[PDB]
Amino acid sequence: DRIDEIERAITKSRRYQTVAPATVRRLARAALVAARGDVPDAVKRTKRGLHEIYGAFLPPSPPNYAALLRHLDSAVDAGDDEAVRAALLRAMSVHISTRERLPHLDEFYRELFRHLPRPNTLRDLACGLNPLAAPWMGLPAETVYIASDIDARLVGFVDEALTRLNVPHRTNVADLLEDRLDEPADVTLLLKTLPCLETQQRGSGWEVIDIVNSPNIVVTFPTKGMFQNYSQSFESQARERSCRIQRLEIGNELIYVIQ
Ligand SMILES: C[S@@+](CC[C@H](N)C(=O)[O-])C[C@H]1O[C@@H](n2cnc3c(N)ncnc32)[C@H](O)[C@@H]1O
Repeated sequence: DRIDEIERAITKSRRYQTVAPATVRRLARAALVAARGDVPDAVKRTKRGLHEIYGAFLPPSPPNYAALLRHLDSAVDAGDDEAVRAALLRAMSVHISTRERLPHLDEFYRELFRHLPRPNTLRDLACGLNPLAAPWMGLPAETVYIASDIDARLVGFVDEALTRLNVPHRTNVADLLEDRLDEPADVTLLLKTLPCLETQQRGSGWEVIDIVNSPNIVVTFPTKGMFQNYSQSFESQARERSCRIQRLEIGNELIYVIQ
């Protein structure tokens, strides 16, 4: 009853109107217990929690996805590869995380796929605007891109972008802490995701790595003593499980390829 109330307020006329209901409800429940039953404060907690796991990386108000697509259409409808790339870089820049990787985008994916097999299916979890890269990924023509995140509009825009790029795909609104990860997929990307999962649920990071049905997994961490912190814990945790891993560092991103 009080959860629906919190949800209604979270239909945030601002930053959170389209966040996955599964996510709002999970955060709202814990917020209510933490708030001693007080809805207003529970609403505050939920919002602050949403900002930490999602809002912090996006604009104060919904991105102008219509303009971004417009520009993409112009490039594609003109058959100009340069314009398409430009329109994709501009779009990705709206999301803080993808923005951080753009300065080393080509190097990042060129190197990454040298340590991965040719994928039949690529899964991108907590994807953000990363799927807009890919023309940079040199994927086999038939590869199906499966992308998911916690906001319907963001994911919807990713779907439209992939459609314009003629990339076989399937997009969903999924919360890594609840939704299933049993679908088969050759490679799964978990770029700059673990730190956020840890903040929401201790130990969930490696739990996801453990259950995700993929023999190849990429886990990255942002480095901008951040490198120190992330590399030390992940590696000790990997060595504890005897996970075969290969480490790389491109741009401000620590990279681990898990087989
Ligand atoms: C630091 S970003 C990285 C985004 C993208 N993978 C990239 O590297 O360019 C974090 C993303 O994780 C996502 N996220 C946070 N919590 C999530 C959850 N519980 N389930 C799925 N995605 C989540 C957010 O929506 C946010 O886009």
